[PDB]
Amino acid sequence: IVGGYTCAANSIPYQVSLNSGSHFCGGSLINSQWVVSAAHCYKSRIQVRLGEHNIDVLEGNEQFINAAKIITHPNFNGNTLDNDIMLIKLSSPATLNSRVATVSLPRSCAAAGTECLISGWGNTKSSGSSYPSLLQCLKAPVLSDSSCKSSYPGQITGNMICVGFLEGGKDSCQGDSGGPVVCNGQLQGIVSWGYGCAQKNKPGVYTKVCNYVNWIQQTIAAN
Amino acid sequence: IVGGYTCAANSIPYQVSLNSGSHFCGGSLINSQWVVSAAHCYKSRIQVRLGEHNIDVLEGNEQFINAAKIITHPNFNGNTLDNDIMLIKLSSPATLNSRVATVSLPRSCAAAGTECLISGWGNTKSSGSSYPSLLQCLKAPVLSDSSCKSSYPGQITGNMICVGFLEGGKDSCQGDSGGPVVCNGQLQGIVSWGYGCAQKNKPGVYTKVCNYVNWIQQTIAAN
Amino acid sequence: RPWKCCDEAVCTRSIPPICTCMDEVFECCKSCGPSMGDPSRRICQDQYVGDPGPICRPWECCDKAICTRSNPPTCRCVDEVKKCAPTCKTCLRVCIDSYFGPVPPRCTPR
Ligand SMILES: [Ca+2]
Ligand SMILES: [Ca+2]
Repeated sequence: IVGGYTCAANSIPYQVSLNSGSHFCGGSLINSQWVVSAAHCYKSRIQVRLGEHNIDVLEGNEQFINAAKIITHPNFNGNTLDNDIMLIKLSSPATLNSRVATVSLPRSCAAAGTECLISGWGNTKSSGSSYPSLLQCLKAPVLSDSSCKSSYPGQITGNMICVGFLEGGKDSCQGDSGGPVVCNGQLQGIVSWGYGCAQKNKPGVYTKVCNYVNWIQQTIAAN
Repeated sequence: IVGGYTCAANSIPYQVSLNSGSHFCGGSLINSQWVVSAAHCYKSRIQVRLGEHNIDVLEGNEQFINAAKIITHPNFNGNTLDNDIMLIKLSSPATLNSRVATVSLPRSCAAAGTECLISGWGNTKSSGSSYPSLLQCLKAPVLSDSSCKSSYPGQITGNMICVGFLEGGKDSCQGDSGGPVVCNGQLQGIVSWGYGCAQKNKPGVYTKVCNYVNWIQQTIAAN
Repeated sequence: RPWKCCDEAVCTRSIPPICTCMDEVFECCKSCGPSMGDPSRRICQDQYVGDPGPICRPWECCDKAICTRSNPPTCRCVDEVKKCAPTCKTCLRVCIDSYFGPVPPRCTPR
């Protein structure tokens, strides 16, 4: 997260860290046994770390649960990143408490202008490298599909939305992928891609979750 | 062409496409053996395609003739686009017919306010990108020299004329260069450059053909 | 990398980033193909793991671009900056470079 702020410890209880030796992507807990993330974050072995704050220091409230099933959207395209969504079934259920909770799926798509909260342990600099130990938070609005395609001509599918600031300075970045974009208690986006980070007229592009609620529920029921 | 309309199949018989593998510039047939275009469209190897309407689909009425000579104006200025004109001598005489016809040179200069027809296969968007497969057409008036100079302070020479609308919305664009601007059956302009496409107070700037009839005629006669 | 430079590197935000260059190409990189939509828009389909590298064009972006109308065209950005892009050859501040390629993206949308 570039240009954001340190979230209060555990104030984003649905935020999870995807680890295979080290942190490589984010994810969202949507069920006691299911996490939703970005398809491009796929790995044959993933360990989900819940209730995390400082990924570099054992603090006590963490839960390390391994992925029992990893299902990438059947239509995912690695080059276009269309359908960049994936579901992870936890080997054992996650114990729900004040620091580890689920986030709701969208009841309807977000309208342009909706203020959202984006979070993650990704790069905090638009120039260089600066990886935080503490989860970063960012307040950002969903942008119109028009200025999005304007920013990324011929690259925005119907399953993508731009969230952020057209003037740059605030956006998600490397390490935040698969993480959440929550608006009014609903998971509207999944950190996916973008041209660089926090660049002028180059907002972040996210998987449009509201178009995947059906796929998410049918997959969970069938597994 | 931005804000225009698709011309009628073969309704612009003097319009040609300059292809070096892909379409990159337009041209105008003025002789069975000569095509006039823009100097900045120069390439050591160029194939002239006449009788074209849909450049992506063989239709049966087109002729593919490779350039045998490519003569740029001696005083062409690469940094200002001054004297932006060029002549191409086809390796073989084009077969003249209803689909392939020549356009006459100007008997004198066109007066401001005169409506002309600008055509080509260049972009059709003033912001994004959308390249047409079918030849586009546009009706536009010649702008006064004073109006041309004010919108392009210090960059307009006597060998350039503005054609279009100050309000923007309609104009030529990338891919049209070298293309024709005919008024009452006379070639008066050649697509050259501009500030953006169809932008407000930035009409298209065209090479002024009524300054080069002698150069054209003498060049043809000596080659 | 599968490219010396790339003006439009689509990169995932994972660690490390997975990038692909969407720059339109003509002569063709290992695998050259068509970009979504217009099959006439060729691109290198090679993905690379890691930072994408430098941007081919001489400016990060440009609001005041003046170009010839060929395709691809040649453009010169007259934007006045406090510092040119590391890809600008002549920085006099303003960059006088005349880049041959796609029209530069705008810094400010409109
Ligand atoms: Ca911890
Ligand atoms: Ca044809």
